[PDB]
Amino acid sequence: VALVESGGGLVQPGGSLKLSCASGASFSNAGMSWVRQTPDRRLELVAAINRDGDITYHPDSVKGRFTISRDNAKNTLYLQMSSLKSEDTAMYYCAREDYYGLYFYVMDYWGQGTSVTVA
Amino acid sequence: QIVLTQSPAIMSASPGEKVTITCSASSIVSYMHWFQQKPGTSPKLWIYGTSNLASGVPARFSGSGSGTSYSLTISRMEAEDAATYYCQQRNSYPPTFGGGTKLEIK
Amino acid sequence: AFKIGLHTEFQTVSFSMVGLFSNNPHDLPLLCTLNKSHLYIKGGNASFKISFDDIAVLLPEYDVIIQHPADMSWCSKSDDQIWLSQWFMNAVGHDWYLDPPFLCRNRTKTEGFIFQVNTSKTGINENYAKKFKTGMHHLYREYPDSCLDGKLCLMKAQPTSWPLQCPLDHVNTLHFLTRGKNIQLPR
Ligand SMILES: *[C@@H]1O[C@H](CO)[C@@H](O[C@@H]2O[C@H](CO)[C@@H](O[C@@H]3O[C@H](CO)[C@@H](O)[C@H](O)[C@@H]3O)[C@H](O)[C@H]2NC(C)=O)[C@H](O)[C@H]1NC(C)=O
Ligand SMILES: *[C@@H]1O[C@H](CO)[C@@H](O)[C@H](O)[C@H]1NC(C)=O
Ligand SMILES: *[C@@H]1O[C@H](CO)[C@@H](O)[C@H](O)[C@H]1NC(C)=O
Repeated sequence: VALVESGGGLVQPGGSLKLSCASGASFSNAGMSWVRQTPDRRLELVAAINRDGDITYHPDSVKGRFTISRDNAKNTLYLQMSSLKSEDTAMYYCAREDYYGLYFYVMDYWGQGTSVTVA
Repeated sequence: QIVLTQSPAIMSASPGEKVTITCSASSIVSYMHWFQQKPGTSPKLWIYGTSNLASGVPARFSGSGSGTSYSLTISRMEAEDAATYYCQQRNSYPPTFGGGTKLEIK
Repeated sequence: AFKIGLHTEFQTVSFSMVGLFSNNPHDLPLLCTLNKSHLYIKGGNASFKISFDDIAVLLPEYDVIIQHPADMSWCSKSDDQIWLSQWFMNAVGHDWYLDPPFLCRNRTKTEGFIFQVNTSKTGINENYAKKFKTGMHHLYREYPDSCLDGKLCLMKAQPTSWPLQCPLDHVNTLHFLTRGKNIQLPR
């Protein structure tokens, strides 16, 4: 299983971005997520997409500005996020998510990630 | 909004020793996961269920927990054991991570 | 089958099972136990799997504490799962107004569907534990009866694909129909 990312870079404080992230696994039987790592080493989950794209969730810090949609036919994910702010300059990881243990639903195979900068 | 406090932030052990990592919560948490990260890379899953080792971890790592306080344990560590560790809980949304702990070898 | 006596023979007759089940006018919920641990209940389109262990995956503080079938609509998006869960709890005996509630997940959460009940044989919930033990014994022929009297014991039910090897027994179906009151079988 492999994952690649694209669309990162530097953008003015107030623009909009579309980040693209899969191969190997059929991925139609896995639920995935996107997480942020700030220049100081701190992690936070920003996007979570269910196996079926019917249920999609984001926390308060990105509510109303971050959306994630997966193209199953291309086995890809596009995350569209508007209203760029300086605090949203960090590394972004797209990670798989599957059941390890009869009841545990944990992230798997965090991707390489891409850098997003506001300046 | 569960918050996680890790202890201690900085480690410097000896080339082969037993080390412990404390991870306390704000409220009660049932289960907790541990992730490992090397500089200039991406985190990899290491412990799930507070008692389940990851696919490919040497049989010297272990975890335990009770209520609010959880612990990670290394019995006999080598140089390869020098990296950053992250707590994670997924009981009440949003899922929250720890502050991160860096462990280095003297 | 062999000769017994001088003119008499001893022979046996065995009744089929797949024909009776596939031939009923309605769809019957069937219970099964595979290997020595894995319990299974299949309703209309809900092929639920049941296991027992002392692992707490749900907590009262951050969950939905279902007390009434009306609140069950906040857990799953499909009505068949709601029907199966409600009627299974009714069949084992869980009159919803005098008993502790049971815990489930909000539907909008991205962690699937699961429901769990604690039946540890401790001071509190001892009566509920014994009642659930009797219900499990009545609803399953050879009950393994895991999580013996000790620290903790929690049962979990999760949705899995129906395995194509369960012995389609019918005694358990009869007991499920007998214990369950006013159960309406579709089709
Ligand atoms: C399902 O029921 C079991 C029944 O044991 C629950 O475990 C029990 O949780 C209560 C919480 O108040 C514990 O009471 C406290 O425990 C200790 C002493 O044991 C102490 O802090 C207090 O004095 C108080 O008694 C109780 O001990 C504990 N039972 C055992 C055997 O440890 C369990 O939490 C329930 N599960 C769910 C998901 O609600
Ligand atoms: C369950 O039974 C099947 C069929 O014999 C077998 O392949 C499988 O390994 C068993 N699983 C367990 C956990 O015993
Ligand atoms: C999740 O479902 C519960 C169960 O009723 C409900 O109280 C809660 O409001 C739901 N969450 C959201 C964000 O709507």
